[PDB]
Amino acid sequence: ESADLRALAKHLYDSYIKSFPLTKAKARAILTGKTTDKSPFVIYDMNSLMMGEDKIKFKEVAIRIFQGCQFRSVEAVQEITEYAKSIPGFVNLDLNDQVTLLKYGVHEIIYTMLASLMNKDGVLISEGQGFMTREFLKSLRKPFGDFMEPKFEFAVKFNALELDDSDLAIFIAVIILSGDRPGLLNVKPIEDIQDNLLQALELQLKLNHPESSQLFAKLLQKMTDLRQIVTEHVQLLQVIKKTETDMSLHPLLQEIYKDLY
Amino acid sequence: RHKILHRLLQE
Ligand SMILES: COc1cc(O)c2c(c1C(=O)NCc1cc(CCCC(=O)O)cc3ccccc13)OC1=CC(O)=C(C(C)=O)C(=O)[C@]12C
Repeated sequence: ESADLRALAKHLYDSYIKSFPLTKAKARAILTGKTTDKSPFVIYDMNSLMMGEDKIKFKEVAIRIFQGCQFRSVEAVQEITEYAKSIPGFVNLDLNDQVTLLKYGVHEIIYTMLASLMNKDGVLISEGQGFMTREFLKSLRKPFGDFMEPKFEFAVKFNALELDDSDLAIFIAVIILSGDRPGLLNVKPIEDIQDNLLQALELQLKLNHPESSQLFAKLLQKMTDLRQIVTEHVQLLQVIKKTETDMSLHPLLQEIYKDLY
Repeated sequence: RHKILHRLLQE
């Protein structure tokens, strides 16, 4: 029944709204000026960064920004975990599998959602109260510059797909419910849940994007792209935590990364 | 391990 599939899409959309404060729609309203609110403070260099500390925040610059990125990631992992628990069937899974699904899925989700807050010139930060330029971020002394730029590369391509928050809610749920994550104990219930989510996604894209018949197939590909970009991200992280003497990695990130074979 | 993720999940 399609009605069941549409009600599921709607349920996920409503949960998505409750879990993620700054949506792509709200992100775009800010980036376009549609909102009469105070525009976001623009951080384009070391100087502007210093000036906007009190507007984005409620050691050298490179490490300073890397640290900030970790804090956002920690916060996103909590929001993503909350959204995951709202996915029908998720909390009824074995606890150990819930953790595994999160361990391997959160960062692919972070990459996906970061796209909603970016354009070719920069990324919205601090719930849209700040905007840091891509040029400033990629100029950061290596290996930090190369740490940032990859997210933007993905976003520019992903954004060309023109998904909205409604499409994203299901896309994200499908990713979280991947039954091929290393170490899963009860794969069948996960795959059953994902197969239904996939049908919901396919219907969603067919109704919401009638003019783009290839969107479903392209998103399935993005899912595989995200794993590759994640592996590279993890590797890129390994080098930083062992070459940068003063690199405290947040406890949550350590947990996630530890033994991510 | 994953004590934090466990906490968040049963939260
Ligand atoms: C340029 O990014 C940021 C710069 C930045 O200055 C900050 C960011 C981000 C931010 O939103 N981070 C998102 C983000 C996260 C990761 C993941 C890296 C860590 C990991 O998950 O392994 C990679 C990215 C690449 C490009 C753009 C944004 C990326 O979010 C922040 C959180 C804080 O609590 C801060 C504080 C209190 O100092 C910051 O200082 C903020 C305001």
